Amino acid sequence: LVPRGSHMVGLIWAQATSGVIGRGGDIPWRLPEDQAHFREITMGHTIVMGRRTWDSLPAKVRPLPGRRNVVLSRQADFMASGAEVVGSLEEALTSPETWVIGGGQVYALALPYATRCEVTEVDIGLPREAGDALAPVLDETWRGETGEWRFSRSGLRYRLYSYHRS
Ligand SMILES: NC(=O)c1ccc[n+]([C@@H]2O[C@H](COP(=O)([O-])OP(=O)(O)OC[C@H]3O[C@@H](n4cnc5c(N)ncnc54)[C@H](OP(=O)(O)O)[C@@H]3O)[C@@H](O)[C@H]2O)c1
Ligand SMILES: CCc1nc(N)nc(N)c1OCCCOc1cc(C)ccc1N1CC(C(=O)O)C1
Repeated sequence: LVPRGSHMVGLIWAQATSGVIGRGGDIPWRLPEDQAHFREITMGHTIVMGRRTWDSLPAKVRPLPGRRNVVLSRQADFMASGAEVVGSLEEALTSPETWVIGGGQVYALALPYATRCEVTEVDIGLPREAGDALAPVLDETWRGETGEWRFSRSGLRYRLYSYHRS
């Protein structure tokens, strides 16, 4: 349960088996089951994203519906129509339950405050290239549940992980 006086922080991402989450301003695969899962978990909560993740959303789609959208930027003139731009996690994490939805920089930034990670891993062979955005590495304080490999309508294997810590 999430008490309303708390500030729970979760991270949610989809990665290739290499840990790649982003390349060239996009995600280098498509998996409908991951889109459905991401929406099931985040719906109704505040979502926090880095400015480059906001940029990666088509203008017509953003802000993402059904969730309070918060974007992190250090640029005083960056504006996100329909959403709030703040300069720090201190300002972004005021809700009782917040999902950090990427990208690579913001996962690393939020990791010290997070107590849950929800991961989709896609069995697509995409080795890491310079400039890629990557999933955060999780130390031994994080305890994980790994699901069995499942198979997408799109013909890719995928599996879910849930990590927690105190
Ligand atoms: N597979 C997934 O689950 C997933 C999820 C989300 C995104 N992605 C992909 O990941 C990539 C984007 O990730 P990324 O690592 O390049 O960028 P990002 O984390 O989305 O955004 C980085 C931006 O966030 C701001 N930022 C970073 N640290 C900050 C801090 N301490 N305080 C205030 N603002 C801060 C900065 O904006 P300013 O430069 O404006 O100051 C920085 O440029 C894209 O390819 C995207 O498609 C994948
Ligand atoms: C779904 C990708 C994803 N997957 C997981 N597991 N974690 C994340 N943080 C995550 O990136 C969330 C931000 C990027 O978003 C999208 C990206 C693409 C290529 C297709 C659909 C969406 N979606 C936002 C729209 C919505 O949510 O309404 C549908």
